[PDB]
Amino acid sequence: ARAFRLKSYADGDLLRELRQFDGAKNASELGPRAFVRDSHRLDAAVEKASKLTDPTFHISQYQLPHPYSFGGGPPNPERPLTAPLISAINKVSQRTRDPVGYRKRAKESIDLGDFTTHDPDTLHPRFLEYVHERTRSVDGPTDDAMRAAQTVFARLWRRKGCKVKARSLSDAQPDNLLAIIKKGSPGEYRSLGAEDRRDPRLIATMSSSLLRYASAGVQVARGRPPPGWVDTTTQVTLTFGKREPKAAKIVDGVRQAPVPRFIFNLSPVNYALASFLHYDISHFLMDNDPTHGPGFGPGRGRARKFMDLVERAFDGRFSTPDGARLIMSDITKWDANMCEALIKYSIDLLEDAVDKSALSPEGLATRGLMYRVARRQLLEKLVEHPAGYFVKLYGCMPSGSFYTSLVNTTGNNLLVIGHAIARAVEETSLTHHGAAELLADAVDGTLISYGDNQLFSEHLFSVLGLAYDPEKHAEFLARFGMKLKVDETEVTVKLGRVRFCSRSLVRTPHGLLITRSHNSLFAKLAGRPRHDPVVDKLYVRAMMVDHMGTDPIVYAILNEIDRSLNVSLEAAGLTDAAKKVLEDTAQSMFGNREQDALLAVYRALSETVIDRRALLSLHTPRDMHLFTGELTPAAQWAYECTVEKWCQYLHDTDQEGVMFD
Repeated sequence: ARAFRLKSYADGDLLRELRQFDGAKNASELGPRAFVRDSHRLDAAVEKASKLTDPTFHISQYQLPHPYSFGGGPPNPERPLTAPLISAINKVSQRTRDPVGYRKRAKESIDLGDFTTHDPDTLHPRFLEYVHERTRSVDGPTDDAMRAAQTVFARLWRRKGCKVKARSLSDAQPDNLLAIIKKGSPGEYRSLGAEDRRDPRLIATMSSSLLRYASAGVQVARGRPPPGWVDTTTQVTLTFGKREPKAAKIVDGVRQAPVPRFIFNLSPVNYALASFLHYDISHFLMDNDPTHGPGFGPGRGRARKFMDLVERAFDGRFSTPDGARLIMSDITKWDANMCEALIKYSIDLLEDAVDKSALSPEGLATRGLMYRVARRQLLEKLVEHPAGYFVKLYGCMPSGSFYTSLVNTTGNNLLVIGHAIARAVEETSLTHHGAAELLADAVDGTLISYGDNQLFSEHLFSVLGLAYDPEKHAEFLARFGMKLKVDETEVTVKLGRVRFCSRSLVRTPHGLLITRSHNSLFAKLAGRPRHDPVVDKLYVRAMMVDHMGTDPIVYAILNEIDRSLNVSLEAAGLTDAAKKVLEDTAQSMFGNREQDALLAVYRALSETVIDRRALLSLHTPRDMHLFTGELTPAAQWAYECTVEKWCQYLHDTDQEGVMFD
């Protein structure tokens, strides 16, 4: 495809120039669920950016003769699991403490549970959240505290033994590339006939798109100019809108169906540039950085960093020993309001961690050009809006980039260390260096973020002689274009309201135990659409694994649903829907969606019954077999726990907060 330039420059002129191109098909699609172009999906967003002095979004002057976008539509109306769910709730609820209150609280989740799918006609209103004012930089004192915070994490990573080195171009040959690549969507190369990132023909294109930087770098070390493409090469991103269970909202008396969350599909060429540069720093933070959420998993010991934080702040008690509180930041539309200012701090910090020091003059120069492009493509993306036309987007962080967890996590962490350095400087006699020194000792074990998901102990602000102010905190993130909902930012001292990534922790007599709200289940089961009754049986069993049989109410409920689906999971076929269920469970429990993990999960779920003892064996730390034989002393306590002793215990220990919300 060769692009053509349009006449105008203003978004309102460019909009009207686009109506003449409407009705075009994707051309890789026949039927009614195909894609058509509709410039009117832009109307709302163009209008919103008229009133902005620096909008995040511009219509691109270059357009293609056919869209690349895919069509689609709504999902199965049928919700075959909520019938057994309400029935089984009725049976189990009787055994709880308040059986009519349990039923009331469940109907809220069950009645508001839906499912979202890719459909460009449902998707375009989501893009309006990404249309706001840009924030290319911040003011004096903010930048001071922010760079002060980068040196907090500079020190943390070195103390946690960062020894990360830049790869050589050796590792860009096809077979060495295969190492750092992971099974994903092949982007705009799905039109040449590909379906994964690990196609042997794609791995070629990726390997070329990395070596091409060598010529340039050689040039740049002869004091010559690099090629022009180093400053221009832009790749096309595609938009999607994810298939996930998402909840309806009852705004003003109507059941507003859920607006699909936004997905990007970065060219595998961008994926290789990111992987080559920042894979080794990601998988270092994953393994050794107490504040790096990503890689978090509910079971098999993959929740170490969540529990460390909590067992440091609670020292065996059900409420903190000091007054010191826990903070759980609710930031609205993180992915849409991730600005340029913060993306810059986060990815620059991540590139520092890499040791360039073993690099040739040509090699240094070459990595320099790779990083220049990667940084640029991180700050300004060429996206095909679900109208079918191309759009310039200046810096957001939607899911589907290699960087989405890496950069959003590093960003939320810099925000709170940055906010706290900025308070310390203005409110006490601490210097910038003075505060950054105290926090580098403090933050090991008192902060953890997984994108917008954030949990930290007030001990952070204590070693500065301050108390956490959710009001001064929202002001700081105001400086970056982020809205901290002070009403929903949970501050507490009660173990039962401490929550990271939807998971709670309940102190049993012999140890801590991970768990999940009852809402989440009842809304996911209420939203699951009709699949082959086998794949739906697998779903219930994937849920059962998710909850690691901690709650005997949840196990009782799920066991009923499971039994009500009278099919045989034995020798079930790897349909595509069944492989989806296995892949997800193998990501949360193993970390890899690899074969020998998919098999471990397949063998586990395709047994005649899944008993609570097995599920509780997910608690006991590992590192194939999903389940083991040994229960932790705390798991074994929960095994001997009935629905009635559970409801008693949570009531006596003031831990009923783990059951709802």
